Amino acid sequence: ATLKEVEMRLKSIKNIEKITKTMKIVASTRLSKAEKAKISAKKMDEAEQLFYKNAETKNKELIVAITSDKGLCGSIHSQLAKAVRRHLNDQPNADIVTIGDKIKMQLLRTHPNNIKLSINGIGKDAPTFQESALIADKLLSVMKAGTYPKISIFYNDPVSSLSFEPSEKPIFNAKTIEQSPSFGKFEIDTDANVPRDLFEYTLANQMLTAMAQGYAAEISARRNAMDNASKNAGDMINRYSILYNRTRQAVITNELVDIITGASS
Amino acid sequence: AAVVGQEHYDVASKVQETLQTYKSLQDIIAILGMDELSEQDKLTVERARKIQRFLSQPFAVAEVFTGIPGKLVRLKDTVASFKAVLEGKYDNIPEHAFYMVGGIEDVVAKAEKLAA
Amino acid sequence: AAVVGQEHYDVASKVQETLQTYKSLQDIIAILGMDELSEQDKLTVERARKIQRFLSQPFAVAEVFTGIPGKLVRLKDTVASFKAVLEGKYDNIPEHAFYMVGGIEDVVAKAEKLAA
Amino acid sequence: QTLEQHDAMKYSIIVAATASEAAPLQYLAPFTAASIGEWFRDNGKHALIVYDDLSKQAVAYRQLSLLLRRPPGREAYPGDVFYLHSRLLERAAKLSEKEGSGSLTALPVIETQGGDVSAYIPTNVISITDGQIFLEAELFYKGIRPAINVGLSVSRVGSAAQVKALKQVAGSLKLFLAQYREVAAFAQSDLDASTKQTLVRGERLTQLLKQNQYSPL
Amino acid sequence: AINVGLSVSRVGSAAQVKALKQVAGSLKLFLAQYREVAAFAQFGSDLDASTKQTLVRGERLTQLLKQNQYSPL
Amino acid sequence: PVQTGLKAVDALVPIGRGQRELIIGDRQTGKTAVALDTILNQKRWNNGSDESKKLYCVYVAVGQKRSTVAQLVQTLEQHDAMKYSIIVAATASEAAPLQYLAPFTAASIGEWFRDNGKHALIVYDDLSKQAVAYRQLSLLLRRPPGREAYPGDVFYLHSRLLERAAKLSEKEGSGSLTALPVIETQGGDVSAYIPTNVISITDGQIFLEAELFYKGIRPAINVGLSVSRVGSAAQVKALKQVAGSLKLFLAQYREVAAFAQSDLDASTKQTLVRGERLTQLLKQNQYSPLATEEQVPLIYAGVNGHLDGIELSRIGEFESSFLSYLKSNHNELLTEIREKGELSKELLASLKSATESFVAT
Amino acid sequence: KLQFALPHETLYSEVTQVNLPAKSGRIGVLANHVPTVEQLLPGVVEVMEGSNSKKFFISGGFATVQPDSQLCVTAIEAPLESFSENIKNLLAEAKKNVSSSREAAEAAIQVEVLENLQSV
Amino acid sequence: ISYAAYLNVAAQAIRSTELQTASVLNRSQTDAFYTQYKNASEPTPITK
Repeated sequence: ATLKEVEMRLKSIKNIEKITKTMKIVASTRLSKAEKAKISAKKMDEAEQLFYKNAETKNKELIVAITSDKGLCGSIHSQLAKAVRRHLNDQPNADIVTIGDKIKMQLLRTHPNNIKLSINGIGKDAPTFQESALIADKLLSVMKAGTYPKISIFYNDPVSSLSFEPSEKPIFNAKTIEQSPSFGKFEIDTDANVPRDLFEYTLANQMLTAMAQGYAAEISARRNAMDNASKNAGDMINRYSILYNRTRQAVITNELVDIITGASS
Repeated sequence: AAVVGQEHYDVASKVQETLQTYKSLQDIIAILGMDELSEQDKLTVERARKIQRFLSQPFAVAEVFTGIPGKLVRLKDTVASFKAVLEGKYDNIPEHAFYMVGGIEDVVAKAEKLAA
Repeated sequence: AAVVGQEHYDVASKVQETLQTYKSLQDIIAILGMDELSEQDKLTVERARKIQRFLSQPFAVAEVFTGIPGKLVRLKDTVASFKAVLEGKYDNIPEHAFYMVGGIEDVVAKAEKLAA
Repeated sequence: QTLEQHDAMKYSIIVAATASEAAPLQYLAPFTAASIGEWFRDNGKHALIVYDDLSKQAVAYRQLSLLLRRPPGREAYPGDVFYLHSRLLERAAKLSEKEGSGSLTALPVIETQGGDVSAYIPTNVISITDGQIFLEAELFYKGIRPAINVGLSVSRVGSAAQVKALKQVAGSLKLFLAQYREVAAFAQSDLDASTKQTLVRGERLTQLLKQNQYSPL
Repeated sequence: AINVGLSVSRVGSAAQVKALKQVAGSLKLFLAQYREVAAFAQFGSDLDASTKQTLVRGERLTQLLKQNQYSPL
Repeated sequence: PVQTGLKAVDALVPIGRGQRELIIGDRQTGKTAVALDTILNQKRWNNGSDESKKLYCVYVAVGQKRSTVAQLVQTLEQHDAMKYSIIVAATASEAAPLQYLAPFTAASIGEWFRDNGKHALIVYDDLSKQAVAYRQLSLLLRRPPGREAYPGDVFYLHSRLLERAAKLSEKEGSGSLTALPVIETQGGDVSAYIPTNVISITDGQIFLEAELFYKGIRPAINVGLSVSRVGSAAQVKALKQVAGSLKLFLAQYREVAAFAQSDLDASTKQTLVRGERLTQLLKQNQYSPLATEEQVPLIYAGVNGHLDGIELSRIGEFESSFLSYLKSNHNELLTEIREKGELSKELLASLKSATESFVAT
Repeated sequence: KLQFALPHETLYSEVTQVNLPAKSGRIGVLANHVPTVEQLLPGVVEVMEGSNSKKFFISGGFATVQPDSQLCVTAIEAPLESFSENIKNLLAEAKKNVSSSREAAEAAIQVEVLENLQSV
Repeated sequence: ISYAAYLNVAAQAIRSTELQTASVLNRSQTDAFYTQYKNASEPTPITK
């Protein structure tokens, strides 16, 4: 009737709570590692950024964005989808590369024709150099990265281990390095293949950086979301428990009365 | 559709359906959120909240609770107000601009209040 | 375990376990997803699906449903074909080739038919 | 004693029908009290009566009703319980200028079972009365008095007691505090200054209500 | 109103038209699988091709099923 | 003490003499197996000649058919246990007076033994069926209604029967009537009027679980939701030392088994490994009793983590090998353990030494 | 100073002398040095602080002296004396296979790692 | 190819005495498989 339907549902809320507790704990384990990884990657990047500034690097765009293959990371997917959406108003034609299963869906609805290359995305472990290098290698052929003047990367910066701000950075192309002073305060040769190689190396290093930063925010975010869910399901377990009790009590009285009318007649 | 007119019936179908979607998702919205539910469905939920606030209509003998005098709105006028809103031609103003208002014109006029 | 013989008992217990892991995993698969399962777990899901469709046998008196006559399956033949799935030597066979089968001979016959 | 310390016992009547006392004494307890109140009422004088708690009267009558083989309703309460609650309440009434202008105010005080108000008794008193003074356990708990939600309270054709003073300053603070309920609904709404201004007002106001027990203003 | 989820005929069928059995042959399995897949579909979990196949097929049928008052045919 | 031959029951929620505690569980989940193991274990004292240690068991089949009981007798006969077991039967077919009077007739037989200074043990199966018979009687004599349509005065019936089950003074010969009621639940409802009465009256419960059964663990006794009010005051000293630890290890593992697999914290994963080997150890075949000398060595292996260093699959193997290994080398230590009833620092030194040689092979 | 970091671990520092092998031959840097941007090839890398010496084995990367003694080294996964025979035997096979099996470049890079290791 | 693909292969050879620590070993491997894409339209997926 009402009673069993309360009861079957009360077990649902109960089981959902347990699962969100479990999820938050596996997030914590992974999150430790992820952070470890992001520091070494960002650390390499900085030494590079020391070159780029001092060189005064300057100067279409490519968009890369980064998600897992798993949903329920809170609003990382759609804050990222959104901040991608803004940079389609500042380049109403830009070619979106979606690294991850989740971001891929959101953008593809908005324009199917901007979506040009997409991947299967990053797994249930921290981003890694091998992956980014190889995707970079494919990038050169399909998207013809070297003609473009800009390439651009989007991610989520894990500001705090309770917060996330979507942030971006600029991967410097092959054109830039060449015409920025590099004989003027740095010493290069015309018999160096260093610009066409330096472009590729920072395509992949910078992209590794970004990936790491987004992935860390994501794994931090799921912990936060799923914690708030444990509490939300709990508030609802307690509310269905009050109904469950009331409901059993009425059934007992209604059962009783049937006997009484019978005995009496 | 052959009694009260077809338009009326089409609107009425949509009003039950959009609202049935918002009822289905009630567990999932409270436990989780809206960026954890599908984008089409999220829209239906905002839209259904607009419909739900709209039911707020100032009344004559419930003037004390509404706090605003009575509103007589035609059936024919009513079909148009809900028809446009379902097509999201009046979702570009607050979901509280639909609270305690009579006709459609009034819905527009409260957003201009609210923005201030 | 002795009345129905030790082999039979051990095989039917394995089945009871694999399905029960499948049902515990249903919850995880709904929310978490199917790729956040261990490799031991993923394989149990897979054998449990094969087993689940290995309960399906048409009957003559259910020629008012499928229209395919009944089968007779000998007690020893059930014990041996379930066992083979569970031992991992007969996970080369798909789920649909355990759908709509008799005895063992049948299971082999259905592996060929789907391939062509 | 409490009344006699604060100098006020002599303008009040107390009626007692305890729980050790027999089932008809408790039953007849409200009907008799209201007879004294009507005598004050029909001299054109103003009066008040508090029937604390009519749900325990319903119980006292239940034993009698059950032995009289009269139908049971929800919670084993009389089928004929309804007639008692209406007959009693409508005595405490405002009268015309022909009848002396006599008052006798009613504020019938119900004892919920498990704080559920879908119970047979709670609904039966709401339906007779014009408005509610719903009290919540939680607002009492976190040190606020009065502990009344105006979100659950209403007043129909009983709403009047607002003169000019209480018209100017706010033309009902309750509607505004049902504006607070919205902002704080979805805050835990807007990040806009409008909701935050109401939020900031609503929070200050909730803090300001807090009072000390048996010290009125 | 019509619901086909809890609509059964214990004995089994034989009373329909021969032509209607063939055309609706696997309609029963599609709709029954769809419910389960549909429930999963709402959590917002990423779904594999086997699951999205069933979800794309099922949905279209359900829209066929739906009717308006007073259409005898 | 009293030894049931199941390791879990004797340590976590010990059994005593004139000590009654439930065996309340779900339908056909091997209720009878929890009980049957104990009668079969009482064969051990019976074989000797100290007749103040002899529990002369009574199984009381109330409103339980002759077919079911015929297995019950057959199984007793095979293990040579119809020369002290007594089976009072009021069957499904036999009328409501006989069923109403079946627990009262059985207890009374036990009183002769108890008064002469002896012990005896009564296993009631099941009070869910005793209630049903009283209902049939009440309703035809038009007695007052009560909860669930069973009579209101059922409580008084159960209470009179369960308060005679008691451990008497030395004056009354130093004897008791030990009891173990078996209560049949409708899927695990304990909030049900007839379970609820018995639960308050008796001191302790054992609650079997449907899930454990499906999971292929039989007995499906679930020992987290088992408590005994009086419990360990009746417990072998030997078993208290090597399984105090054992409560704390299994207790943590339940709560830490609400975390499920990807991979987890270094801490959490460890707890599951330890719990699980112990759980497979406490999975035992049914109708197989155990002596004190073979329960005590195994649990010490679990506690001291010489069993929880060895694969899950190999647990079942380990158990017999370790036992045989102890009988071949030093059956002196086992006999010493048994008859002292306790572990001394000299036996505890030795007991670790022995587990090590065995783990090596 | 030295900034030198790997994608698996961070291990970078005034670092007195650093010696690196580059597309420009071999380059050694002591304190301030002329700023060049040079691609590091597969390499045996030495870093010295005092007369204490540290030794790295390197897959390649990039080197850029910034003209203020700040030696930015950026390089991937490295160990040299703890990077040490069975790996040399395995690398020799890996060389063989890769020739027959971009694939031309893969085979060349593999030859450089066998050669860099045999020198140690 | 690419310079970063060239360097990437040398690194793979180097985690192959043979081995180092977990982060090295983890740092070469593909979790990503090349899904060919153009136009919306989606040509079959092959390993990166």
